[PDB]
Amino acid sequence: IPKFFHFISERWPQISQLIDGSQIPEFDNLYLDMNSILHNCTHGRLSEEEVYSKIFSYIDHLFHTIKPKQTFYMAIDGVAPRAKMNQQRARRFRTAMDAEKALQKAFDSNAITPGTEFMAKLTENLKYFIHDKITNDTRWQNVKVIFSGHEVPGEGQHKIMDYIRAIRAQEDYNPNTRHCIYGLDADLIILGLSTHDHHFCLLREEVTTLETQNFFLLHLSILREYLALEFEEITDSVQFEYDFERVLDDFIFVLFTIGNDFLPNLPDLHLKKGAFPVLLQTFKEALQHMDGYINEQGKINLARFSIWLKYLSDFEYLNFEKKDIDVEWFNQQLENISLEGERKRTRMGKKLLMKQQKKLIGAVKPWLLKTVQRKVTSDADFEIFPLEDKELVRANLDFLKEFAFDLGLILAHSKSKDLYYFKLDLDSIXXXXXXXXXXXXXXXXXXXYSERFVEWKDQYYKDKDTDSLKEMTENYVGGLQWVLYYYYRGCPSWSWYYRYHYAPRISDVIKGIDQNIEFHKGQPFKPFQQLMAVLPERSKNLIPVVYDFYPNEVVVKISFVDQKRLVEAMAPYDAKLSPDEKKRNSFGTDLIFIFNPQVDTVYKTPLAGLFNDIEHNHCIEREFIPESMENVKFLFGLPKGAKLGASSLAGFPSLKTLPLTAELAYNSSVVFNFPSKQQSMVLHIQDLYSLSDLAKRHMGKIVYSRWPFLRESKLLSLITEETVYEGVKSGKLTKVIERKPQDFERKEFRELKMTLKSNYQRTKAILLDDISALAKVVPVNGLVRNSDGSYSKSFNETIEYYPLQLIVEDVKNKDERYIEKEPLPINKEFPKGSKVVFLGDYAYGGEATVDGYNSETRLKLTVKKGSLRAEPNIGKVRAKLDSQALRFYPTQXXXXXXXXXXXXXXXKTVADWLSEARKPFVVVSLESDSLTKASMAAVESEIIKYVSLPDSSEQKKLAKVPREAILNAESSYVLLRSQRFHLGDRVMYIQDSGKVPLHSKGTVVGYTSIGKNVSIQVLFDNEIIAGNNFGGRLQTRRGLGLDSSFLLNLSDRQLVY
Ligand SMILES: [Mn+2]
Repeated sequence: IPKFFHFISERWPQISQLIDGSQIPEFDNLYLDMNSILHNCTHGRLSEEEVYSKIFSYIDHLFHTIKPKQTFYMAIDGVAPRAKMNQQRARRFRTAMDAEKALQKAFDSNAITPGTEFMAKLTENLKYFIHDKITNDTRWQNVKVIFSGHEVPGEGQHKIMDYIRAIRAQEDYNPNTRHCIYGLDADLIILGLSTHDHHFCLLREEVTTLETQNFFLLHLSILREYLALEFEEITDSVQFEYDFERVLDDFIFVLFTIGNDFLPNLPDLHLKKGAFPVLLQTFKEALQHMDGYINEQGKINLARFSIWLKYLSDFEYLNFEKKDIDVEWFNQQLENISLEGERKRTRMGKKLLMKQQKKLIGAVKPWLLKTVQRKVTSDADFEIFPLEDKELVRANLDFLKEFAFDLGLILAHSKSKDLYYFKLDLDSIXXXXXXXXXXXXXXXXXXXYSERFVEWKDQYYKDKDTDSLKEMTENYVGGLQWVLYYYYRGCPSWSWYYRYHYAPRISDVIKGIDQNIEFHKGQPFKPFQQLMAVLPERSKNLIPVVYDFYPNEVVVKISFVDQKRLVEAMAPYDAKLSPDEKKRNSFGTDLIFIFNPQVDTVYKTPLAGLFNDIEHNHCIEREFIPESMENVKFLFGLPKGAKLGASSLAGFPSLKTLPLTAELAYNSSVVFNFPSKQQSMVLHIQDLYSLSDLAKRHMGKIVYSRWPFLRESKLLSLITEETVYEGVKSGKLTKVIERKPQDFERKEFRELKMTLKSNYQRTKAILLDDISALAKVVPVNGLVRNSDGSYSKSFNETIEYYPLQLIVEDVKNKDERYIEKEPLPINKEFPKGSKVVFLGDYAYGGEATVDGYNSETRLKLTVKKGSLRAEPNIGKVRAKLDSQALRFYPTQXXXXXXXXXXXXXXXKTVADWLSEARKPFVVVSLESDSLTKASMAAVESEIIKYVSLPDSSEQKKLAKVPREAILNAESSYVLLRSQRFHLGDRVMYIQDSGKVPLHSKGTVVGYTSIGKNVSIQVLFDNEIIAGNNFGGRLQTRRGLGLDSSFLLNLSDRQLVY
């Protein structure tokens, strides 16, 4: 939907988290919607090796970003239902056209469709990659890999949704399953929301090389929390039982109604002009003038939906009777609508009051006139008129008492106030037949579109007064219903479709709700028939060359295929296919891939270039995947005992952890590039209330920072305007020192507080109290081994500051990856047969196998020395060349700067001359440099020849080895990160998983620190299926940026002996 991510992002400004090598949450399941990848990898013709090189690299990249623990689910598009074939066929036709039109004059992308010759190979290739991976990447070895390829009918998106819905439907489903779906389509956010699984993210890529691309976790846990805040404002006004999950479901129907992939958009919604606030507002008001929800688990209530429609119709109508439409106009429309809802609900309430008022006189009259029929003499000699709605009595006491006064009555009660009633005011008194007339007079007293419009609408339908409109209309309304069912329950029909290119006017949808809608499940086309129902006589050559409905000229007003006419026109030519085409023109199954050490088979490669066979180390089988449905219902909404808010698993965000107040406002929030011109959910944070015992309680202990995304950190000091509380390790117990601030600390503190409060307002719509203190913290960056074999919390060296009000003391669910652990015995910490990294001079970085133990402190191993030849030399050589070739000086700045300041002065010149000079950009963080492009290539050439000199390996039985000559690279990310790296330094990939085969050497060509996280740029010895040429700088795929935790540095050996 057109501004949907943009609009959602600005309005609810904390929903998404940049992935930047800091810890992200653990996930149970990752689902890949892959079709965007295949496209994106087959443009920028390049070769099959290079093409699949990319795709493997992409799938692999996303798999390592998440590290799913249970299920990894890959999906490609099978044959779609008819509801999509017109657009499938419009898209496809535009590609063939644009190819011929553009490029050709001034690879056939359409091959990526099911049944195609390309796609039969793709499945052969991908399968190979999966097998290679499950054989060699340890991380890929404890998950279910499930491939649902193009052989199987349905959209990836939809196939994924059917899996999630099938597993959540069970009676043993983990209630707090952490879900992640990768994909570019904003719609996934809505499908995600549709599942009602709180612990759910979307892997996405930016929207303003692979290792330097930005990816985000969009967090549905906090989005839901924001949504709850969006709609809570009612709770008290709706005429049914308020339920957020049901509200959310209706908000989803509204979102599908606004846009979805199948029906065409309703005309003039004006999204890219700020109707969005208004459309929502529409829903908000509608929800209050209805008898229950619009959406019964995907079933639509048309009666209900037309109450919402009426608002949408007024919307259409008012905006026709406007000139241009802009934000200014929608902002004032938003106000008017709110004001109307307020007025309307006030009248509604006056009406209710008046009704109660009438029943009341209506019940009093006969008992009053009988009471006043008896003249007084000389209290219990009368009937009392009890009143029963105490709560409503109590809200109406001035009235009741004035009523009582007027009719000559008292409003009485009881000491315990459990009974109210009227009674004659007897203590207040003859032709007093004037009391009976005064009573009677008192009782009497209380008993008191446009036409230019229709035409302008008619001139729309003509362009692209009847009852074939009832037919259009009803097709559209049917559609909405097909869409919702599709998403909440599964494809309801392989054959339903919207038979028109355009949507009706909003104010007309009404004509089409007077229907009873059912569907017939049907069955999907065979591949080749779909192949024909889509594809133009311009990419005819992907269809088995053997075969109107196919223009050369064509909002794409491409004709709709007559299906009946088509299955038949092909069945002549049906029996003439190969055995491979009868293979391609059928359906497959989902496949499942398992790891099994006792499997040892040879897997042939369907690829050239850098790929080979998977040898005596091949370890996967494929199988058909079932699913096991039964007499099982789907589960709609949250599962029983699902943890939400402050009880969410670690890693996932929550607003519920602090105490706060939320309000929609024009906060000019700056989520992207310019300040939003619409309201944000502004968060007003409440201070928690000593400041001395606070310091004493938490100093040097673990407190939670980053609010929104609470991670553990250690509290270092507690700045204040006039006082610093510091932490000093006294050995065992760290204690608190209080002192006045130094001038720069008092400077920093004032400059910091002002900077935080406005950044939180401008960037996140968090309105802070005003900064009391300031917790200074460092975050937990892993675990780390101590001498005694124990493992304990490690911390990032970089100081961060947070207002104290955003500091949380504790959290129910703690990040398991950071539970400190006690020492272990040799045989458990390095079990017999375990594979390990040998430190120590014989083979620094050698593959080691634990054979047994000599002692209970010494162990014996087999160490493979992977090479008997000296490490190559150039990196080092070149590093010193560059540094000698480009000397730096202190102000009292590089020789190339000297030449630029001597060029500018000698020309006296400007200005553009300077902008011209600025073209070759050397723009990067402070500790991070590079080898000269020259050097880079010299390193490449001198490697290419090194890696073809004769060379051999060598093993050695070793014994009496002390535990610290060996390490588990697996669980030493911190140690490894702690290593210097310099340009030229020889390096080895040391990790049992990732994108480089174990033990590969390379040279460091340049480092790049994104603050705290270092990324080493490695020119590898051998080519790497996952690498690149560092954007031309190289001539082969030897290049890769990588995190230091993957690398042993062999030049500057920092862990030897
Ligand atoms: Mn979509």
